Amino acid sequence: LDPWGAVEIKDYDRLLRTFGIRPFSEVLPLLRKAGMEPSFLMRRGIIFGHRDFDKILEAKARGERVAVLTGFMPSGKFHFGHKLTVDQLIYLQKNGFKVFVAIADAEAFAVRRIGREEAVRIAVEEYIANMIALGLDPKDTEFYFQTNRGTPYFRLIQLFSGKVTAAEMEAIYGELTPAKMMASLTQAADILHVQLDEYGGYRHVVVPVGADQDPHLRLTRDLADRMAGVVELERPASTYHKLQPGLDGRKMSSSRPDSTIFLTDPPEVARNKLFRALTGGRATAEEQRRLGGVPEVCSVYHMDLYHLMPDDGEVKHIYTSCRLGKILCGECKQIAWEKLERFLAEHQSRLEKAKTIAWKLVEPPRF
Amino acid sequence: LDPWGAVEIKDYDRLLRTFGIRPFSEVLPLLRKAGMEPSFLMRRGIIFGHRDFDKILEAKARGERVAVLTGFMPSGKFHFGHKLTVDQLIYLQKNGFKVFVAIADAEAFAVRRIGREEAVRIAVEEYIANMIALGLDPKDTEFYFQTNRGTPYFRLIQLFSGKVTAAEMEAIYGELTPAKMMASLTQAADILHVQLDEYGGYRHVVVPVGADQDPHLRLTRDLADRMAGVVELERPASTYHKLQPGLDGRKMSSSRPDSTIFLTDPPEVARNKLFRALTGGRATAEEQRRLGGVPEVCSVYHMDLYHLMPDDGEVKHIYTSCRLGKILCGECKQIAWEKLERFLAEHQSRLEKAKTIAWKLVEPPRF
Ligand code: SF4
Ligand code: SF4
Repeated sequence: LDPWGAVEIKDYDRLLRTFGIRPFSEVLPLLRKAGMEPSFLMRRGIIFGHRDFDKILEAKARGERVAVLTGFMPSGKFHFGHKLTVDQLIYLQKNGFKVFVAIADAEAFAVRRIGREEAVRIAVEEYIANMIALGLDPKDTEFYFQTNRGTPYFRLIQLFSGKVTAAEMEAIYGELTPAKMMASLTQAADILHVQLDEYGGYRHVVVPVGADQDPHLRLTRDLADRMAGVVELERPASTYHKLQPGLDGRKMSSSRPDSTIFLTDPPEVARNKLFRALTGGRATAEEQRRLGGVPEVCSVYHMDLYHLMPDDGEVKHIYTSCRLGKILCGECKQIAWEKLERFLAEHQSRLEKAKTIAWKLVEPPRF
Repeated sequence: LDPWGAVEIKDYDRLLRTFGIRPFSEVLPLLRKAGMEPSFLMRRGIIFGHRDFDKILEAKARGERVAVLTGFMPSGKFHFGHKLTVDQLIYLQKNGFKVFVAIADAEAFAVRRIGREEAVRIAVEEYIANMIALGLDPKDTEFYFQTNRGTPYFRLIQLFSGKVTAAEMEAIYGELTPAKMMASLTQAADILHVQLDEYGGYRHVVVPVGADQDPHLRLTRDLADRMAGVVELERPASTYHKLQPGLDGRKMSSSRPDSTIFLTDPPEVARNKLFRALTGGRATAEEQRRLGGVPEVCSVYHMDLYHLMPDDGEVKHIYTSCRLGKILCGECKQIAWEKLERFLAEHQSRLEKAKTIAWKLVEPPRF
């Protein structure tokens, strides 16, 4: 009777301990002392790990302003993979964190060959505007473009290039083009620059990521240590989330549009994508009733768990019912659909106004 | 009877034509139309080549403001190798060019492992202050640090990283560390950024260099062409000088201090370095009188030709006399010494005041 899936995380939390990644539960008491209750993603163990988030919460409890930072590639449409990250920002923002959102338009240009005008458009109208419509505060959130962030941020990138080898970078990202080399240093600057006085002096910063992104984060923490004597930087903290599988059971992508719901999908389009999702269902109505289903492998159940059913009781009932033989996939899908239809409609009603607001929250680069 | 050494330059001007480098003499008529008389380095064929300097002079003649740009590595002491470059800047500055001088402090840090505080010190008190004492105008010269030059300059570096391959860079500089990769893009930005409106909009820029520096300049001209559609850049022009050999007949270096006169050398120290220089002299006083000497291989004669004797007649007389058997190396050295002693004394009398002025011509970077 395992709705949260504790046994799926004990298996590799052993291996991640090698990199100093800890179970998230060890910060519960610090989370309390900081006056914070866990979010539902924390309760459900979707946020399963942390490194140094205790130090962040210690700073926060003695009254220091603390920050969270993440970046977005302005390519393709905003989807529920992206929403999971923003939802973790909004939680932290409501609990007092300064939020920084980097737009990776330099990487978009140099690595992905995305045009300047288009990167900027997509960043504002697809990324920033969807983030605002989700509930990220337009006033207090600091959005910026990698190509328009200013001298002190770029000076770190210049000085970092002396503190890492080609082999170190190769180990993380593969073949080392000038563009991928630049992107790797710029991403470390995205994390660390908020610690400079020019950007507000936020020494304690947490970055929410998947495990698969830890190698770059470790190179960033090395860069902080290697800058000692030049500029004093703290190693960034991190929280670790399990990635939501796409509706096909493969990785969630704007590329493979059928297995990702976009936040801008019209209701008929989203419903059909949802109804086509892979489930843990069985041969037939008949066989499902005797044995029940397998929520552990069902992308509908993961949509409920990660997004559509914040209420623990309600998503437990789905799990129980499916595991007891009480529910078929057709009805389970329409239940998830009704939650999604309401979410999309309220979100989309906010989006045209968010887009207007968005063009005023940033200075686009001149070229 | 060849004082200028025309036959030493016809030999490889053939090979450099492969790269579109032309004899400098082809710009003489443009130089006239621009209201300019050749400098002595041009007359002597020490400036032997150009690429696209005609386009610069065409812009200048129709009244456009034109620019020259070069960079200096703030490492070690300022020597007569550096003076040859500044002398070409001063000539162009007196003929109306805007001069830009880049300090390579990012490269100094990341590639050469030179500390921040020391790079900055050396740049101001050893490089900028010696340039001012030489006659570079403190008001109209634009000096800057790579690490403090601002957003639009750094954006080029970020966008350039998408337009060059690892193999292209490898071909120019060897093993491709993150630092050497960064330095190569930053050096192209040093040349091209002056064309942006933010730095004055100087589309027509000339860079004075040795032939050995042309591979990087060609990659810079490729980067200009490859940016079409993103930001419109003109291919930079260049003039080409023969390098002055050190007093030992090897390359002139702060590393091998005996074969370079530093502008700050006290008179006794410079005199001795000069008196130890390799000459084209012979076994003995006796054998020199019959045959004469060999100025073509004499580092004393090259000091006269590149610096100490601007007057064509006077340096011709040295050549003639040595080639006629009329002069021994001891007297030739003391003649060159008297010119150098006067030059050093007037230069050094200007230097303490130049250092004061220098700290006001730049904003040093904060870290
Ligand atoms: S009944 Fe629901 S949770 Fe169970 S396998 Fe089907 S879609 Fe998934
Ligand atoms: S006489 Fe002068 S120019 Fe001739 S070889 Fe000696 S030092 Fe050189």
